[PDB]
Amino acid sequence: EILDITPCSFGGVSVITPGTNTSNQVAVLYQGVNCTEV
Amino acid sequence: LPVSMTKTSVDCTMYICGDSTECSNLLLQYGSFCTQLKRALTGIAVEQD
Amino acid sequence: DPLSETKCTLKSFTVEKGIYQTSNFRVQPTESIVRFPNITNLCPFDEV
Amino acid sequence: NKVTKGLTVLPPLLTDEMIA
Repeated sequence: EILDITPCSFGGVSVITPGTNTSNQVAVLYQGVNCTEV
Repeated sequence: LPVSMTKTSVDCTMYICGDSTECSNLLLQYGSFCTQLKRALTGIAVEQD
Repeated sequence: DPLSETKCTLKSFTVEKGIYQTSNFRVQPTESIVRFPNITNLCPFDEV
Repeated sequence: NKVTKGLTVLPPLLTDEMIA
């Protein structure tokens, strides 16, 4: 049987943040990933 | 007239080693090459925008 | 948390407004597996 | 119509509709 050696689900990450001098909340972006899979 | 080109980014660790952890440990001995390449590519992308 | 992960990549304790790419998401490994064909044609040690 | 591993192709900020 053939086993697709899919690389362990890999994807880039990116954090959207205002200056810490203003606030502390952040947002996270996973580019190239449909987020039903996270 | 061409205006902008393809915006690309590289993951240094995954390209150099893939998913071997001790290989990344060996990369830690090479300093900030990956940071330099990431900064250059990010500058290129924002320049295209 | 991702904010501290951003500080860790920038090597600084204050972060300016913007979007920063820090690290990646690969579900980490876990086990170790080895596979080989069926062990047949044993050497005739019994005959000696 | 006439123009056709750690590496990612980031999409442009401005979509084709916005430039149009």
